[PDB]
Amino acid sequence: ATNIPRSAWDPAHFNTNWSDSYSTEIAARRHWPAKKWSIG
Amino acid sequence: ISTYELVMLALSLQGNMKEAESVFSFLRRHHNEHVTIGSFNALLLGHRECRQFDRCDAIWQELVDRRWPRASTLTAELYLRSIVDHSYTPTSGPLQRFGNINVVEKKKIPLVLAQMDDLGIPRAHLSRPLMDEVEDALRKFHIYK
Amino acid sequence: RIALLHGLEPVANETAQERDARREKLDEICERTPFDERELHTNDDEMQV
Amino acid sequence: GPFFQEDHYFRRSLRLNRDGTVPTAAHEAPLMRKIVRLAQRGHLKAACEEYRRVTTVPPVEVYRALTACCIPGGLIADAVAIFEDGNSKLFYVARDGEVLHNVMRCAIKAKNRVRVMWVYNVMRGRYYENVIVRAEIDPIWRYRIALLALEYFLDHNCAEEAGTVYSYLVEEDLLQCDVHLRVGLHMREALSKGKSVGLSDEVLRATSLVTDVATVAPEVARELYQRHVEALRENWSAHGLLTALDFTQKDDALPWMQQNFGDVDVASVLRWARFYHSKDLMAKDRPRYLARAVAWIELLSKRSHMMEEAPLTYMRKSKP
Amino acid sequence: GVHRVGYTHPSTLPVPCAQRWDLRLARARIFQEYIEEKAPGAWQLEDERS
Amino acid sequence: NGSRIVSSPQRAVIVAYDRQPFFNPEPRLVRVAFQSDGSVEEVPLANIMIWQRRYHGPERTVGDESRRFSPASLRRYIDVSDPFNEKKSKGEHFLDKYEAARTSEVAAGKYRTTKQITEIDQWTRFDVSRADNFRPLSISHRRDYIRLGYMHRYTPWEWIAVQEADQPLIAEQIRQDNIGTSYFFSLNRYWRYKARPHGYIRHFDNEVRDLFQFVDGVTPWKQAQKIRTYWEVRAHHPMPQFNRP
Amino acid sequence: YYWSRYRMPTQMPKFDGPAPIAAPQNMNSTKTNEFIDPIDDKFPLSIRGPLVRPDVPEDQYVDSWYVCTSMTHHLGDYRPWSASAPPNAYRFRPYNEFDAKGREYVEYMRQFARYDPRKSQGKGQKGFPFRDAYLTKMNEANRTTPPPTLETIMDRAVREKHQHARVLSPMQVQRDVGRSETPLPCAGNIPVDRSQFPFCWKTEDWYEYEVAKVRNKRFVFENTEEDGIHGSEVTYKIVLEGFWDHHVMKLAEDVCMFLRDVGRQVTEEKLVAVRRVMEGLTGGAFDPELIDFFNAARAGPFGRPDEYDAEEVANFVRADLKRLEEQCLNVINRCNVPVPGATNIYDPQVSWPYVEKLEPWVRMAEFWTSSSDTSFTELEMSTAHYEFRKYFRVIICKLPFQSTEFEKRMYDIRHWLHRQTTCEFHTIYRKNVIHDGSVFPTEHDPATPTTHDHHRMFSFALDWQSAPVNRLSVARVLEGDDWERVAQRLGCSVDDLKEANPAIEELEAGAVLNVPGGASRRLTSFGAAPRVLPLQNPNNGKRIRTWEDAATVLDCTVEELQQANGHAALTYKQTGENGEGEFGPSVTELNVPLSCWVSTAETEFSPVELVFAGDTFATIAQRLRCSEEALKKANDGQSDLSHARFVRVPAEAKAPRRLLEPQLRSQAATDVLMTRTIAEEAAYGIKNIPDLPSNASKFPHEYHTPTSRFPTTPKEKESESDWMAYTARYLDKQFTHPTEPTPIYNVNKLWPMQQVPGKIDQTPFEEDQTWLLNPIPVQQLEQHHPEKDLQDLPFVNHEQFPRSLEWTAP
Amino acid sequence: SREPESSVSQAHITVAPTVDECSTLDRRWESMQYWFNDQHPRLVIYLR
Amino acid sequence: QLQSRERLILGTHGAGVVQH
Amino acid sequence: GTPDTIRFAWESILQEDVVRVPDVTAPVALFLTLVCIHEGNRLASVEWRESSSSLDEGICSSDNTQQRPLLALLNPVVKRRFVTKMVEFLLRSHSSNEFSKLLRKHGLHDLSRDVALCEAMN
Amino acid sequence: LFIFIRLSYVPQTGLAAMAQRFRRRIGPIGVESFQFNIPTEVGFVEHY
Repeated sequence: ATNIPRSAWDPAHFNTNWSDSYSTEIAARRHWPAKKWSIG
Repeated sequence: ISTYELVMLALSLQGNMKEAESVFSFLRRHHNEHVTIGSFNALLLGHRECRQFDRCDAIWQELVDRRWPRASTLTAELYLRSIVDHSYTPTSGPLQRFGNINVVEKKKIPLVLAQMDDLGIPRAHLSRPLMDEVEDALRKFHIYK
Repeated sequence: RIALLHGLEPVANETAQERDARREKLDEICERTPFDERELHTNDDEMQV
Repeated sequence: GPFFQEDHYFRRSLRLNRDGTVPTAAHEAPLMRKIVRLAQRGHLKAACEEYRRVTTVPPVEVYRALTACCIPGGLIADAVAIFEDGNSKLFYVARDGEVLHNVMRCAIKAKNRVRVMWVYNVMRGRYYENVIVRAEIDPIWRYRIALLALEYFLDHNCAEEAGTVYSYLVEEDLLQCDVHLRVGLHMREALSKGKSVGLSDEVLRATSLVTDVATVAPEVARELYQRHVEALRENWSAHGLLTALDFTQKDDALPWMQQNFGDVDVASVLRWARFYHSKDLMAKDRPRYLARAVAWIELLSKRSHMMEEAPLTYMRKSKP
Repeated sequence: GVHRVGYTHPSTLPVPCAQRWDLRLARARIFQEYIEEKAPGAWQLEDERS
Repeated sequence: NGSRIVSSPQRAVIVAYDRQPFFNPEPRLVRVAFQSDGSVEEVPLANIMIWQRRYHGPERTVGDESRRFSPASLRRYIDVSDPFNEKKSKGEHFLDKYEAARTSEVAAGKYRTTKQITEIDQWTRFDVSRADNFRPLSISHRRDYIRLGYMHRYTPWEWIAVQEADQPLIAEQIRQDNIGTSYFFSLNRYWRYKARPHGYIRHFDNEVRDLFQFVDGVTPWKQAQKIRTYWEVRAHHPMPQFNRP
Repeated sequence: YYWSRYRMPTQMPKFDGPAPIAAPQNMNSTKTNEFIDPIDDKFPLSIRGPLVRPDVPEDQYVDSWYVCTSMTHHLGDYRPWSASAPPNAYRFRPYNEFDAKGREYVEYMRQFARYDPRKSQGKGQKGFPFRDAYLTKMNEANRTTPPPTLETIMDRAVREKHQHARVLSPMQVQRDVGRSETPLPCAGNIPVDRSQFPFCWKTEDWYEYEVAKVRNKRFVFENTEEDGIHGSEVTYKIVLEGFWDHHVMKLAEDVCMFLRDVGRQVTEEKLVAVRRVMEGLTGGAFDPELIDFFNAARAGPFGRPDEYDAEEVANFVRADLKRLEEQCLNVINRCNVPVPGATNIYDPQVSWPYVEKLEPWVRMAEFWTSSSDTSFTELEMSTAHYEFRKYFRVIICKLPFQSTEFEKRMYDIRHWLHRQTTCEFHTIYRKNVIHDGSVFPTEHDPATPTTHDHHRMFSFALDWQSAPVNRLSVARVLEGDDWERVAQRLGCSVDDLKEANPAIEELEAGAVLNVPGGASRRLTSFGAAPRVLPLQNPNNGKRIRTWEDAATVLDCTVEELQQANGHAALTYKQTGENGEGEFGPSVTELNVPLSCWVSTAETEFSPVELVFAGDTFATIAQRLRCSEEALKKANDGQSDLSHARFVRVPAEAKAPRRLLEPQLRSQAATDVLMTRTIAEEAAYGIKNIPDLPSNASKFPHEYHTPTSRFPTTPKEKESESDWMAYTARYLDKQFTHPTEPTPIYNVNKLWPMQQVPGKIDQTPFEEDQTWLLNPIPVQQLEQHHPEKDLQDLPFVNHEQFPRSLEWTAP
Repeated sequence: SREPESSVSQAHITVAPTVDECSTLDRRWESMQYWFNDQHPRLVIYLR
Repeated sequence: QLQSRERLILGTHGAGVVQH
Repeated sequence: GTPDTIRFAWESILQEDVVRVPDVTAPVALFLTLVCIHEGNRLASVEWRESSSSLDEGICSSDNTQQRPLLALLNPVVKRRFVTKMVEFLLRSHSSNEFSKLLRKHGLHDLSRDVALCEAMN
Repeated sequence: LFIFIRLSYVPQTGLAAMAQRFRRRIGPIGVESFQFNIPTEVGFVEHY
């Protein structure tokens, strides 16, 4: 039908769960502190 | 049936596809044995009018699926003219640096002709002005091995 | 959970009489059926009470 | 290139001579005789194994026979391929009306609505063949193939596509090529005797066709009226749409018919539906012709569809 | 042992049944299989490593 | 009956399921218990329907629990020695009594481990040249395209459209078919547009009959006569025959 | 120029510095390594540890080309080990349950527990059950579970009854020291099945299992009719080839998201279509084409032809469309499920489509580096191994319906693909191939049997035609014919012959009739009869003299007479009455070409039938498909058959035996090849030419045909068959039993090698002596295989394209 | 502007019987969940 | 299920993140 | 007693991948229902042959049935009144470590060591 | 049960004519008693 599909421009087709470009590649490269424990 | 198909064709030359496809819904859901191809023609004309060149192709493949009713040569002309008007429909400025893109919507045209050959609607039984752009597209996007 | 459980889901083409019949139907079991506590999920910065 | 020796060897020989003719040679004539004789006998694979030795171009009759053999078995596939091998590949030798007629027959016996239309499509041609390569088809052959297409389709109830082919019939005004073939023959009789000839409505109504087709007028019209009044009684029935057919007035039947379904020429529908596989129904199976030409007029005439519509139901409009 | 390859018709047995050499012949007909006849019976080696 | 006989949709609820690709192979038998009386049987996920609540997300079947807004939108704080608040008292304990007071608890470690939220991750040049996780409709605006250090992760729709249009479509990509296979002609079709068999000799059946015919048509016995065997000449050795050892 | 792309936008680095700290600037005798970092290396390992690149999932690094280093495909942007694992994943395991071999084998045991054989069909090596589990199930002696030793029962009992303490299974004994191992393992009560575990099996089980697994790799019907993920109609496996696996790892993500957005739209289109179609299905929504296709059958299930209306086909098409929508919406649901956060394209169960890895083509090659011409040793020691890699990825779109428009959208990724990356499209699409009656007949065996001679070498091209058989679909009417007599002659029903010849009402002589394919007595073209050409009646009334005479009386071309006629061509001299009697038949008759032959019943269908052993005329009618009364009428009225050896089958038979194999190539189409050798053999009188000397068998090992094969079978004695016949003829000439009493059936001693009957053969030997003591040679010269011989050696193994070695050809 | 075509099963769905869905109830080919639905059973409508 | 989507995601030009 | 075409149509119906029960019209529906009613009046076990809770009881065999709530069916306002008079009887009847231990093994250690108090007070 | 084998057994002609009409399954669909409609699987590569 449309050579450029619907789901890409359609705001009605916009993901309620579109988790964006910097979001995951930022919250991923973190490493939460290795010292949660006083001893370990 | 002529009244319902003219309901559709009047809405289709009005531009009110949101009402024409509604008529078609009532029909398909109630009297599909009484839907002929002139009503699908009303759709392929009205979506062409409202530039809904996605719904146009949707119903063309719908009809390639449902080979009942058979697509009159007017319907093949309708859809091909839709695709050519659409492939001349030009994109925006942020898209128009490298070329006029919807020229690619002139790629299905040969596949349209294949589905015509398989639906039994002779391509020579078109218009010559429309066959002008279509022979152009066949030397544009079409090649033999 | 209980609504899909016994199948009291809302219906696309349902009318008002069926709607409120189903409503008072589900009210009967919900108000009488235990409320599930393991589902009680504490979100961000929420107090677990 | 990929195909270098074959393509350039083909084209460095075997070209159309300025006489406009196709390259038919000397050493391929006996092999062409072998092919045409075998295929006419019906030995399809034998003729095909021999065709496998066609080095130069075959004359058109070789394709005529190699497609002709396919008719009884219904080899639409083998037949379409025999057509395409000369069509556009061998200077369009295969683009001749009788080869198209054979392949159309195969489409009939294989029961192929889409192959009937493909063959009518090659018949219609385009500019490239019809003008550049000048492989056109004689208008009488155009008409014979078009009548075969209509005779297939309106016998196969394919109303939309039959109406399409008849649309081209109307466009070319070959509706009357039947009677005109009849008069051209009648006059090849008069001229062969040595008598001068004449072209007018007189010879038109004078051919046997409209003489015998004007007598069936009450028979066809009564049937048409009765079919559409019992259909409405079936499905409202106090009135019909159909105008007054003057029953006992056996004269005003066909003019009443054209006033009733003026979208098509019943003069040509009745003179087409007369023959039923080379069998004159109007001499032998006259009720068959009656229910045959009636089916044909009811399908070719779009107005017939209107007054044969069903009672649908009425959708009330709506607001949120 | 030195056994004569014998094959009895589907007519001699008091129950007819399609016999396996005839099936071999039907298969070497369908898929154009050359039947090498000097193929000795004592040489049905298979490539163990493979 | 052959491996199953399957029926209409009938409501159920899951009482036992394993996400493990080992505990739950292909296909993943959903051990379910239906709504009629609670009959427990294993029916795979092919015969299950979920009440989607959204058309997109990976888990459509749970809602969208809205969370509390913060007017201090960038002023939140997160302890990191325990991010997940696992170190808290949810109930007063019987060991709560021996608790030495907040005296000498000088630097209550959580108060000195909590971070404002901005701190945990940095917006580094990878984030300033970060490439997208979708097919961008156009990057004309991308004046940071190449000199600034960016390259798209996915060719944009626009340049895909250019690359589709600029070039044709081969007619041998459609594979229409309504007639069937032509058993007799299509293979013996014209010698130019012929189906050259390829591979072994055992596929050249027409050409080989042809080769026999040509070779007999040219090669005379008055030429193939003299051609000797090895034995027909070896015959005249003083020892033409001696058994191998 | 083309040298101007090689320009530059800065100013250069200026060599205005001194050597950095501890750079190896050459003093007198410092052995200098320019490469090693002068500080960061000598910095002790007690501090720094042996890391030379971050501790981070190795799939983030790529081994550089030309640089003995390793760089990361994302340019130094890192994601730590804990991004390559589930949250809090134990040892960063995929599922915290088991390790790399624990997962696979828990899974094998589970797949076996849910294994179904009627479900395994049509699947490749995936439907193959557990090799060890299926085998331990298959074993015989594992059917019995040995009990515990009675001493062990007494021992456990002296502990439990007498000694008043319970014995525990190892999973129950608390081996722990400080904390109590409670709860105990729930396995503390598993049974013991010698039929399940331990894994015991037999060897033919192992072998047949593994080789069957191996051979059935390809036999994958990828388009089943399953629900959801295993259901498809057209499988496009686009295998993208790239020089670097990171190129194709990201390329496949690009194309997989492109085609997920495509496939989503194309099934959104097809799905709205299907929905609006299924929308209003009832007895008032249907086509005549579909009824005429639903009811184009001569008989069905009720013992009577089925009439399918608009509604019996309505439920059919609605069930089908329910199936298609279920599969389509399963697709779309897989097409929305991958999100930027946790998209897993290496598992289809989550995503449509899924990028299947393909093991890379890898061309490791030893090669010298030195050009020393004197020493081979110093070339050898210089051997460097280098690899031409070419990795791939396979995108599997299993779409349940072929959409040429989507395929159009797929083909032009062939252009927007990335750099040094290409695409092979595998399409596996369901089709319809018709089997059909006239042309591909399921007739009885012929009368004449096609022995091994008809399938010899080059018989594939000389002795056979290219099937199918051309059957003369035009039948000539006999003079005194009837309407039902031509049907009783052609094996058709009268009305079906009417309907395949619907242009006639009453049959006149000399006409041609279209043979319906439903006819069972249709004759092959050019029947087996060499047509006669007698010189009894010319127009002269005495003899036919010239040559073109036969051209006209036979209706052929002159080169079909003068080719087919070799002998008479040299005896007639265009006159004939100078025909020399050395070739008798050629002067009195001129042998007809095969091209003008004619076929009829007595040359095509067999007049005679073989009698079985237990054949009653009831069974003869049941076989040759006529009436027992017709058989007793055309068989001189015989009663019992064991008193005959043939049977006359009258032409009333609908399914008659044919006289020769209808596909066989008649010898005439081969004489017309050997014409000039035929002509010269006739003209030069070669009675024969011997191929071997007359004493050929006196010397066994000199004369070995390029066909001759080993072990060379010995010449047979009288009755060496078995021990009963051996003692009967050879030891006790007066023994009671003729031979070991033999089943009247077939003993395929030579198993499974189907061997030529009438050929005296050996079986594969038993005693390991006869191979030592046979005359069998060893493979001395080069070692060829007809396919491998293209590559000419192992070391120089050639390949046309860099395809994967695990390539699953469509 | 057209919505994203819902993934909802319009085929397996149990929908409220309109007067113009029961005006044809004696004619439709449906399954036994359609006839034996708990919510709007349709066999009881047919038998009444 | 974004609230007031018919004015925000559909008809608010800048997706509700951009202030014009 | 039935032509082989019907059994062969049956094996052809069955040898599929996912065979589906096709939809029916209501005459056919009710017909089959009544068929099976009469048939389930035959094929049932005696405990299900007269009074059962569903049509395939006494017929379906390997059914993993989940039937543990027997007291939960009871109106819990009666079970409160039930245990109020049962557990105090237990508490005053015997003194052991056979209720403290059960509380401890189900985890109720707070109640368990205190049950030990009343078990020493017994 | 005979009603069932009626509701369910789709003759090969109907199966092929449904899958060609609505699933665009290519290849002709035969109506003569000879023609056996066989759904096969054709696999090939198209490397450009």
